[PDB]
Amino acid sequence: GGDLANEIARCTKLLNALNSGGDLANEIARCTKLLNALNSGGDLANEIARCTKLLNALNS
Repeated sequence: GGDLANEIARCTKLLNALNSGGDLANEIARCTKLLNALNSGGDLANEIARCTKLLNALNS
């Protein structure tokens, strides 16, 4: 339930903590891509659309 910038930061931290066993490889890559979308030439709106479901699941 925080603002979106603080929620993306939290969500990144929770994925890395939960990936101790390598079980979130694809979710970490989607997260890293979105975090780097202003440098990568990516479509920031389309990546945030596809990642929304994960942010929603972990939103505080």
